[PDB]
Amino acid sequence: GPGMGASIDDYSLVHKNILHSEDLLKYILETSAYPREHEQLKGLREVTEKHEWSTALVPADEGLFLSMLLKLMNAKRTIEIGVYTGYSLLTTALALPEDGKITAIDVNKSYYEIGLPFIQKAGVEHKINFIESEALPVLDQMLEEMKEEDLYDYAFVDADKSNYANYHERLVKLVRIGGAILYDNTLWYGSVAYPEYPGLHPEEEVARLSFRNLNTFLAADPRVEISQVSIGDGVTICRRLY
Amino acid sequence: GPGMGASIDDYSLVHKNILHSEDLLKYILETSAYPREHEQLKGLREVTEKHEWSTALVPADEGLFLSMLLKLMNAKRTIEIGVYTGYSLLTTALALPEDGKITAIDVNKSYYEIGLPFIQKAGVEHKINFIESEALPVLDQMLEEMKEEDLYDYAFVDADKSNYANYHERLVKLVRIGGAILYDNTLWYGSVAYPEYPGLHPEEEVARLSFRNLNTFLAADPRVEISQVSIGDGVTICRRLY
Ligand SMILES: Nc1ncnc2c1ncn2[C@@H]1O[C@H](CSCC[C@H](N)C(=O)O)[C@@H](O)[C@H]1O
Ligand SMILES: Nc1ncnc2c1ncn2[C@@H]1O[C@H](CSCC[C@H](N)C(=O)O)[C@@H](O)[C@H]1O
Ligand SMILES: [Mg+2]
Ligand SMILES: [Mg+2]
Repeated sequence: GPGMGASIDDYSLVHKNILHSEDLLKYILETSAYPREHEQLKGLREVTEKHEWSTALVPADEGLFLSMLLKLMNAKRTIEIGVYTGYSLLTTALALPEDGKITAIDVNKSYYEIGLPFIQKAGVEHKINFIESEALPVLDQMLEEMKEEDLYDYAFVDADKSNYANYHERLVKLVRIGGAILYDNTLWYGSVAYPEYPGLHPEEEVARLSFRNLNTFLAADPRVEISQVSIGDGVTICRRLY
Repeated sequence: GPGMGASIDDYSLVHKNILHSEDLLKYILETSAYPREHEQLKGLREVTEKHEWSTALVPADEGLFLSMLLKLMNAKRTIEIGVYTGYSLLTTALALPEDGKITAIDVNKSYYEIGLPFIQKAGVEHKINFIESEALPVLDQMLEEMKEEDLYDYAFVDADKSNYANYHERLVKLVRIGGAILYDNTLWYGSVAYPEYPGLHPEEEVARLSFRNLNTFLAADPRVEISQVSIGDGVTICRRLY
């Protein structure tokens, strides 16, 4: 994957869309996303499109959806898990107020440095505390020091696909009651729709099975309300009830 | 359409899906929507599926998305434009707090009375002020009588598909700053993706062109931020800026 393991040349699902045609996706992006995309998000996206792991990039229509959610819920303190070149992170930082704060976590700071010049030109780096680490230890350590008054409003989870369930057990305690936890890529290119799905790299199959298990679990987890949204590669929004 | 004019026999787009496969939509509904769908929403949906205008029903995964937005933005006073049998209306009434208030508007009260037993059994009918009328005169009268402190938090727009642009001009004044206006069906069965589209009957084609114009207009409208979401048949979330 992006952070470790096999390279992109052996993956299979890279170019698969969940929408019914390339034309429909292109219509959405050209009509409703690109005209509303910040100049620095455009720049970060265009440089990322040339990178070997560009398939991992959060797309422009999903980005505006994340921004909309952040603004509607008046988020101020957030956590961003799985940064890559920083498209979703820059989206969050642009949406938050001037005194908003983001804890951003990625195992690979070199990816972050691809997009960091655009984050800086947007004038929002001051909102970001970037931590280079596997996410799980950071979440474990936040749990030990987290005060109820410091709980996050919003968490975007987009790191090791096979580890979402472990992230969830920490995050339901790190976001406030009424706060949002978003799991990215929960339809896994549409491959979750079937018990079996041939032609996958072993890492893709691990992630596919993980999402099928996670989707079933979140739908029955009494601690949250959920909405799985067929935007991008699928995004499951969770809202903490207690 | 459901409110006036052509019968469903004319309509050419009813069996289209914006997602790549029926199996993926079925997966979303069975895994993430139906287990979280209120029993009275299920009953209302199942009786509506047998109705002649079933194609116009808001789907269950979109419903949970509306509920999620309502709760995340802490909405308390809303307006529902285009009720039909009441699926999105019952969704809203269940999502709002006990003292939440909905102004619901539809030209056909007989559709509303199909869903009314389920709304009553859900115990949330007290939140709903139903007005049998075309929407525009009601909205215009609201603008005459509205005060700054009675602005709506949220509007769901799902009525005459050829007239959304006229609704928008009232609703950008009726919803509070920071409030949400949602336009339903903005991808119109995917048919907006092409300038010309074959074999539609006049009403479907008028609506298709209305949505192409609307999508372009909303993307350029400085009064709002937008996010067009590929859920259901397309939902465009607008957030009032000034
Ligand atoms: N165990 C782990 N802990 C933290 N980050 C991890 C991780 N395993 C993989 N990652 C990181 O997760 C990222 C997934 S791609 C994230 C995409 C990004 N959200 C966007 O907006 O485009 C990669 O950068 C990868 O380095
Ligand atoms: N001019 C108008 N003013 C108010 N309602 C109208 C209208 N023209 C059509 N309608 C109504 O708009 C509805 C569209 S279908 C609405 C679906 C509904 N929101 C759901 O949750 O499933 C129909 O009930 C129709 O009667
Ligand atoms: Mg992702
Ligand atoms: Mg509709």
